[PDB]
Amino acid sequence: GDEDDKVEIPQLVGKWIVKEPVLQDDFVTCYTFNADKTYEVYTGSPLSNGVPFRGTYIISLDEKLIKLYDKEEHCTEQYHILKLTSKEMKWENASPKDGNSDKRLEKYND
Repeated sequence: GDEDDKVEIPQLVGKWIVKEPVLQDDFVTCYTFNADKTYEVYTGSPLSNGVPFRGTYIISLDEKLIKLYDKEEHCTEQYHILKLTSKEMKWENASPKDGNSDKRLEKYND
């Protein structure tokens, strides 16, 4: 489709469920970035989900790198941008030292 299978900037700010592949312990998460402000995530839910996380984000084009920051601004995750499409996002771990997670975000399949 019309510019609709490429690394668009605004195509990030949709919903994205991490749930492909999915972990054990019934761990399930959706990232929801904002257009140019903030992010939300949630991981855990052993019994309920009602206390989200939210923080700020940073991108740069230099080596197509993206690093999210807490409400204590001390970073928390860093991963490589392989590709973005309408319904595909590939966050390569990139830093096998820090503990980042290489899955395949395939939108939020509500």
